[PDB]
Amino acid sequence: IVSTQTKMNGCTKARQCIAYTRDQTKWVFNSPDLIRHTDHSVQGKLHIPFRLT
Amino acid sequence: SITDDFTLTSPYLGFCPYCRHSAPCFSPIKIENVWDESDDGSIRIQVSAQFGY
Amino acid sequence: SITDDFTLTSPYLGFCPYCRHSAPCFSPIKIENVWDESDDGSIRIQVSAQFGYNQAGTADVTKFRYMSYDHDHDIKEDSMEKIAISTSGPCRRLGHKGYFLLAQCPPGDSVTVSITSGASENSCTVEKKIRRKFVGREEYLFPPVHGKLLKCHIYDHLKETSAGYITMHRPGPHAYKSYLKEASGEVYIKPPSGKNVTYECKCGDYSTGIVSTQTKMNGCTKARQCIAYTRDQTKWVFNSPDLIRHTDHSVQGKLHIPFRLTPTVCRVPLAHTPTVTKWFKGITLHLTATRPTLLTTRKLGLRADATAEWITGT
Amino acid sequence: PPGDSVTVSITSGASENSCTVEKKIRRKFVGREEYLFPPVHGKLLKCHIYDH
Amino acid sequence: PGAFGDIQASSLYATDIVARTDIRLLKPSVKNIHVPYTQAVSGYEMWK
Amino acid sequence: PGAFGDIQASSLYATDIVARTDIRLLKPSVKNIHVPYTQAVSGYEMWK
Amino acid sequence: KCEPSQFQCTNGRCITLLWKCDGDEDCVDGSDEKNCVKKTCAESDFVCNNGQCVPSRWKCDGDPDCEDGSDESPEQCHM
Amino acid sequence: KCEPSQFQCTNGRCITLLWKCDGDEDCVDGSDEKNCVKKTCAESDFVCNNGQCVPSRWKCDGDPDCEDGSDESPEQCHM
Amino acid sequence: KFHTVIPSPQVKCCGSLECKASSKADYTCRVFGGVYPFMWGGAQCFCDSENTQLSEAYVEFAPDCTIDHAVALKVHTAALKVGLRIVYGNTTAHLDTF
Amino acid sequence: KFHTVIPSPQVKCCGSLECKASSKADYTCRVFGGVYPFMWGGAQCFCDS
Ligand SMILES: [Ca+2]
Ligand SMILES: [Ca+2]
Ligand SMILES: [Ca+2]
Ligand SMILES: [Ca+2]
Repeated sequence: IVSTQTKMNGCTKARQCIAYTRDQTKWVFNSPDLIRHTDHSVQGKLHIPFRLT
Repeated sequence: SITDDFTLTSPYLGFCPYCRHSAPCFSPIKIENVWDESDDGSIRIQVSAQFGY
Repeated sequence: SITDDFTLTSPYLGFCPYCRHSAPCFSPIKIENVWDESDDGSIRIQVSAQFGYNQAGTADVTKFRYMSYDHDHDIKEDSMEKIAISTSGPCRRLGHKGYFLLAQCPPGDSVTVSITSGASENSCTVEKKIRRKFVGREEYLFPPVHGKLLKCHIYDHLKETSAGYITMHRPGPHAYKSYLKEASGEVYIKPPSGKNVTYECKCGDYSTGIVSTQTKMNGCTKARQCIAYTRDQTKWVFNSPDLIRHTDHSVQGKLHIPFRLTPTVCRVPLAHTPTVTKWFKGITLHLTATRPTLLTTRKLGLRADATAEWITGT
Repeated sequence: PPGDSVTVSITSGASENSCTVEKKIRRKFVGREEYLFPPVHGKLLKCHIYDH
Repeated sequence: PGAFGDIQASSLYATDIVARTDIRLLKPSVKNIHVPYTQAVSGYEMWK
Repeated sequence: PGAFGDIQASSLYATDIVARTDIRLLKPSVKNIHVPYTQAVSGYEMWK
Repeated sequence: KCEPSQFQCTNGRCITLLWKCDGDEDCVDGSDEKNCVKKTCAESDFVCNNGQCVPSRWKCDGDPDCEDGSDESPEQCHM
Repeated sequence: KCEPSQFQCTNGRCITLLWKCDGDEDCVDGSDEKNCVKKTCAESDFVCNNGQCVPSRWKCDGDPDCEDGSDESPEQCHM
Repeated sequence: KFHTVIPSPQVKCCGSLECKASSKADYTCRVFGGVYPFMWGGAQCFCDSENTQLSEAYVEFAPDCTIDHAVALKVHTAALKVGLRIVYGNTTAHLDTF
Repeated sequence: KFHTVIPSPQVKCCGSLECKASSKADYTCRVFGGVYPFMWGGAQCFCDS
C-alpha cells in the first residue's frame, strides 16, 4: 500500500501490475458485471418496491 | 434484516449489451432485470443507478 | 480522375415525390438513391444537397450547402444539426460527405431526410423497404455480448473510403419567369440587376441575345413565348433526372461515393445446445430456440436427404 | 398515420391533458394498385377527400 | 428479364456490360420535368 | 427442463428449492467480465 | 367538350382541375388562372398598393413595373 | 499462422481484429496498439505538448509525466 | 443488382430529337412529341406544343457489387487429390497424390 | 417462473480456483483456464493467461 509515486522492482511493462483502492466500502448489488470480494457474504438486504397487489 | 439506508449502498457500472452507439459498453444505467406480471401493462426495471436519492 | 474539389460542384433542386405537405414539390434535399447492403443495418442516402462543406465549397464538418428557392441561383449554408434522417423513427447519423449520408435506421417503409428548423424547413420521403438484417443462421434483435465471430460486410464509417464514383456534368439552362414582365401587350426582359441574361423567343421567328437591361423584344405579345436564363453558372451538377441537360453533357469530373462496404467480423448468437435422445437408427433433438434458428441435416451417404428448418420455441 | 387509437393532447400549460379513443385508422388507397404515397407519374382517378 | 443473370459482364470493372431488364419508358404526364420508367425486378434479388 | 414443474418447493419461502433448468455455463469470449450462460425456457410459462 | 375531370381552356383543349387555380398559366390565353380567388402572394413576392403580385427584386430597380407605380415611388423606396 | 480474420502479434498468438487498434494493450509486447493512427485522446485525458495522451489527474501533481515534463511546467500551473 | 441510370432529360423547344445508338447495357431511348416542361421557375420552353423530350435509361453495376456479386461457372471433370499418412515399420511419411 | 441468479464472478489472478458444492436450486459451477478479464479501468489481473 502506497501514498505516493513508487518505482517498484523489475517490472518492464504495466500489464504485469494492477492497482486498486480499498477506500470503497459501500455495498453493491450481486451483479454479474463486477468481480467479487474475497468475502462475498450477504452484508445486507434491500427492498424490491412496487409489490403485486 | 432488510434496510432502507442507502447511505450504506452505492450505484455501479454494468455491461449494457446495447448502448447509444449500438455497441456494448460500460454504463451507469445497465438494466439487470425486467418484470412484467402486472395486468395493466406496468413493468418493473432494475438499473445499476439509484433513483430518488 | 476522381476529384474531391467541391468548389467545382454545386447542389441542385430535385423533385421529391413526398414533401412536408404530402405533395410532390421541388426540394433542396431530394433523395436520389438509397443503399442497404450493410449487415449492421446502415444505409447510404444520396441527397441533392452537399454535406460537410460550406458555401464556398471548402471542407467544414458542421456545415451543409443547398440550393435556394431564390431566383438568383444562390447557395446557402446551414448547420448539420438541422439534418434529421428517419425511417419510422429517428435514425442515427454516422457520417456525411458531399451528396451522401450514412444512417443507422430502424425498419420501415420509407426514408425521410429533413431540415428540422430554420427558414428552409423541408422534408423528402422516398419509398424504400428497410428490413432487419442479421448475420448467420440465428436471428437476433441486436448483436449479443457472447457469441462467435462471423464474417460480415458493413459500411465503413470513414468518409475517406470509396465504393465507386458518380459522374459530374455541366449545369443546364434554368429559365425563370421572374425575368419576364408583360407590361400591357409587350414583353420585357428583366435581368437580375448586374447579371447577363440570354433569352429565346418564338414570337414569329427565333430571337436570341444576351442582355443586361430592359429589352422591349419584337412582336412578343405574351410572356409564354419567351424564356430567359443565366449562363453564369458553371459549377458541375449530378446526372439527375430532374434537370434539363446541357447541349454538352460530357463527363466533366467524378466524385467519390463514401462509406465503402468493407469486410469485418460480427458477433452472432450461439444457441442452446440440444439434448440428444438416442434410439435404434435415429436421434431426437430437444431444441430450445427463443428466436428463429436454422436446423440443417444431411445423410453422409450417397443420398443426402437434406432438411432445412427455421425453428422457434421448444 | 395508421394505428388503433386517436389521441388529442394539450402539450403544456396548466391544462396539460390528453384523451385517447379507440378507432382503427388504416392506410387507404385509390384504385386497383396499392401505394404508400401517391406516385409522380400515373393516371388521374376520381377520389373523395376532406376539404381543407 | 427478372431471372438470374439478367445483367452479365466478364468482370466487375469491364466496359462490355450486357443486360435485358425490360426498361419501358413512359410518356410524361406531369408538368414538372420527369422521366417516368418501369422495370423488371432484379433477377439477382429474386434469385437471392 | 422446459416442462411444468422444472422448479419445485414445498413452499414459496422454503429453503429446500429443487430445480433442473439446464444451465450451461459457457467459456467467456469477450475481454470484459462476463458470465455467459444458456438456459431452457420456463416450464411454467410454456404450460401457461 | 370533355368530362368534368377536366377543365376547358377558352381554346378547346382542356387541362385537368389540378392545373386550374394553381398559380401557373397553362392556358394559351390564361383562362385557367384569372378566374379563381387564389390571389395570395408568395413569401418572396412583393405586393403593390394596387394589389398586384410583383417579385421583390423588381422593387426600386430604377424602372416602373407595377400599374400604379408604387414599386418606384420615392416613398416606397427612398432615393 | 492463422486466418486473415485475426491479427498476429509478434509473439505467436493472434487475437481478433476488433481487439487490435481499440485502446487496450492485448499482445505481450503491445503490438496491437503501437501501430495505428488512433491519435484521438480521451475527454478526461489531457494532451501533453509532446503529443502524448496523459490523464488529467497527473497534471502538475508535483512529479514529471511527459518526456518534456510539460505537466510540471510553471506556465501550465502557477506555483 | 443493377443500378438504373436515368440521365438528365434533353428537351428541344421548337425542334425534333433523334434516338441515337449507345453501347450501354439495356439502353432504351424514346422521343416524346409535346411536353412543355416545368422546373422551379416556370416553363423551360417558349414553344407551345412542339417541345420534344428525349428519355434515356441504361443500367450499371451497383456500387456495392464489389462485395454482393455472383460468379457463374461451368465445371468440367473433377479430380481427387488425397493426403496420406503411410506408416511402414517405424517411419511415418506424409505425401500428397492425385 | 424461476429467476436465474448469477453471482458476481470470482477471479484468481495467478492461481487455481476449485468448484465447491452448494445446495441451491440447480447450482452450476465451472472453472475456466485463461481469462484476463477487463472492467472499466483496464485489466483486473497481473498475470497474462
Ligand atoms: Ca394552371
Ligand atoms: Ca421597378
Ligand atoms: Ca488492443
Ligand atoms: Ca505530473
